[PDB]
Amino acid sequence: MSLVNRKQLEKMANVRFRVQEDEYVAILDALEEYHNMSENTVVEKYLKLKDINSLTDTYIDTYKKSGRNKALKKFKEYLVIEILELKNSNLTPVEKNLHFIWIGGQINDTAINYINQWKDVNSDYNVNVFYDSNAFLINTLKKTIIESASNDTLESFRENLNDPEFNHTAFFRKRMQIIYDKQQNFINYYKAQKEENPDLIIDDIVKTYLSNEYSKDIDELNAYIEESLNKVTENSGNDVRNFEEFKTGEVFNLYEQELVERWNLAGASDILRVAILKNIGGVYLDVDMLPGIHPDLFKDINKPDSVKTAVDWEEMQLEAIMKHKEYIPEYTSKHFDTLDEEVQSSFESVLASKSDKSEIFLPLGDIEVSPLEVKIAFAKGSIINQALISAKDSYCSDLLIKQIQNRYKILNDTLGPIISQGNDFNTTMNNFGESLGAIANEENISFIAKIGSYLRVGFYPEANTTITLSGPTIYAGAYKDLLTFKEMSIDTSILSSELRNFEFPKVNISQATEQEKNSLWQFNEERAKIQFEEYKKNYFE
Amino acid sequence: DPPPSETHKLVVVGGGGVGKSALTIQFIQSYFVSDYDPNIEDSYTKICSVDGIPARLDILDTAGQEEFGAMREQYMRAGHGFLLVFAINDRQSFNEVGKLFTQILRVKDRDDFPVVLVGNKADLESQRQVPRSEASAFGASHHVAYFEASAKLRLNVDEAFEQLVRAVRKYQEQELPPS
Ligand SMILES: Nc1nc2c(ncn2[C@@H]2O[C@H](COP(=O)(O)OP(=O)(O)O)[C@@H](O)[C@H]2O)c(=O)[nH]1
Ligand SMILES: O=c1ccn([C@@H]2O[C@H](COP(=O)(O)OP(=O)(O)O)[C@@H](O)[C@H]2O)c(=O)[nH]1
Ligand SMILES: OC[C@H]1O[C@H](O)[C@H](O)[C@@H](O)[C@@H]1O
Ligand SMILES: [Mg+2]
Ligand SMILES: [Mn+2]
Ligand SMILES: [N+]
Ligand SMILES: [N+]
Ligand SMILES: [N+]
Ligand SMILES: [N+]
Repeated sequence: MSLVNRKQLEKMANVRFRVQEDEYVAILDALEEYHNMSENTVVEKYLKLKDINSLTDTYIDTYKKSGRNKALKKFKEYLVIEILELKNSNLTPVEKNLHFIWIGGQINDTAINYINQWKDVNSDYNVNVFYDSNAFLINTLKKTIIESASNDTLESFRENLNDPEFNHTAFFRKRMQIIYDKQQNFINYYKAQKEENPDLIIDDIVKTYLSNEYSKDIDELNAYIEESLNKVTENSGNDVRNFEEFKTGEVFNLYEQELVERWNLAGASDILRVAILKNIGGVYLDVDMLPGIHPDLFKDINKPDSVKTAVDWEEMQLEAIMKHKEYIPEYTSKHFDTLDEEVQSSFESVLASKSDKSEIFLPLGDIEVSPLEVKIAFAKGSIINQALISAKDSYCSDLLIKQIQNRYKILNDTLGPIISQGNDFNTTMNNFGESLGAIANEENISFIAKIGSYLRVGFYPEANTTITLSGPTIYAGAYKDLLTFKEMSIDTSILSSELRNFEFPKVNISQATEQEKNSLWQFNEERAKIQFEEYKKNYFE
Repeated sequence: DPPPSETHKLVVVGGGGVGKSALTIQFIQSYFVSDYDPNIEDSYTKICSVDGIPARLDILDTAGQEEFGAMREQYMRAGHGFLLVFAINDRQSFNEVGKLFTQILRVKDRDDFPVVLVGNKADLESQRQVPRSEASAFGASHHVAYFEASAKLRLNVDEAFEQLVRAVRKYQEQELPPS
């Protein structure tokens, strides 16, 4: 009923005195098949639209000047709309799992307190806090090697402190050269030790490395491992090392590349959350996300004129909830406190009148979704993978897996052999840049330009490569894939007009939280310059 | 029956913190939020209408001052045209745009590649470090349009991007064989 039938397409693409070509009848037969697939899965109907589209391209490619092409190109558009009609019309229950991830170190009390808000008002959801029991020391290894590399760099600035050369850019660049040397020293140590004794777990190699090379005490380390393991298990800990579909899957080596080699826990977590959606299904949430505020809680308080965006208004309300209900101790109030007396009292009045936390934060209840799709959060009108919904084994969850494989294949195939010739950071980067230029074309040049900062990720201002390799960009890839009947699209040019079809409902989340503004993996120019003055002031004063 | 939409690859370049992301996001989606820089997807696209002709714009923002020539080069291969952004309250960022102009010409191998110069943060007039006359003289001396813009107030944001489409179209028409 949504898509044209055979007779409609036949009159659409009618050409007088022209033979019905075999490639044309193949489209008609396939479209007739599609309208009799009453009994089939959503995924089988989608695969059929893929065939129809593919047969239509074959026709257009065979008879490049055919009078039918204008109607077949409009038929192709109708296929894309029919993806969305198929998506919207056949919903399936979302598994009642809230999935969070905290890996690489001990879960913080602040993460717990956010998770508790979700747990408290979703008593019909199972809560998972995914952690890696083999890798509690990655955050200590990263912090130690960055501290060591900073110390070395600040000392090398001994008596050039007030020169113009020795600014924040000079610091982070020379510290990055030292980090690369150190990071490779560890990576080559991990690779050698794993090869020799494959029964070694990551933390066994990391703690030996920290005591050998950085004179850390193996007993504080062992006590930290014990403390960290007990804290997550007390708080819905779900060990990655018991995740068998993940461990024997296509991308587990990429997860360990980010975890062990890159010390990019956000990158590792980007990959794990795809395996979570594909193999288990449910709702994924970054630990800095809070539940959707009950739409009726503050209906009687007018947004003051001083508050000029929805983000600022949500932040006011979250701060108001936390100041008066104190659900999350130490939750800031610096924004709420600037509101007028009359408005502050209005928030206090409404919050004092509520007793049930489920009247403050909105329970998710029953969620349903297309078996085709992963839903994704929006921030400032662009997608962000900090919140996802997928039924187990969704078509998109598989497209996301292929996105990660292809992107890391281009990256690892290109940068790996350059890293292996054992030159320093600057030599490695210039050679990497030249290797990237040699494989660039119009289709992939955007991607190619965005992965040059890979070795800087976590250590240097505006190193945003993770977005491109494992984060929001793979979802733009997978949505483009679904809507163009393609796979592993590397040109992720797509309009929000299409992406809004996959939006995580704004009503089921609060993104404007205190922790969301403090990214754990990247930092901008201003943060780097603030870091530099504190690094210097501490090293000397 | 009208000609199929053109697709243009535009690259927004300039120092880190000058407001490249803020301008781009304001242009695509008309959002600006102080103190809120979510790590969103950065493959910005928009359908545009310039002088009544639609165009698909893929917009690529650069990261920071990139040290390695090989990496900076990949950003410049990608651009059919360049939004060259500095912040009016930051003479050092204005110093950087003079350097990026040289590189763009070097990599495209022209004297006249489609470039539009933007002094961003016109809202911060009280803290100006580059006079309007000095910036617009830099524009006039290189035959590129100059816009003082504010991503915060959405001032001249559409106008600057739209002027860059005009310059790209005009340059591409002049480049048709024989040049
Ligand atoms: N007052 C003002 N601030 C701005 C403007 N544009 C950007 N900013 C701020 O400058 C900072 C850096 O902006 P960003 O877009 O990340 O710059 P980029 O590093 O070039 O992408 C952010 O805090 C922005 O909010 C503007 O037009 N006016
Ligand atoms: O030490 C860390 C740092 C990050 N993460 C994971 O990475 C996610 C993303 O972190 P963040 O919200 O800082 O990324 P952003 O949203 O700023 O890109 C977190 O929710 C965690 O799942 C982690 O497990 N351990
Ligand atoms: O919000 C979740 C985030 O995880 C990491 O930060 C990734 O870099 C990014 O892909 C994503 O924004
Ligand atoms: Mg930016
Ligand atoms: Mn976050
Ligand atoms: N049909
Ligand atoms: N097919
Ligand atoms: N919001
Ligand atoms: N799904």
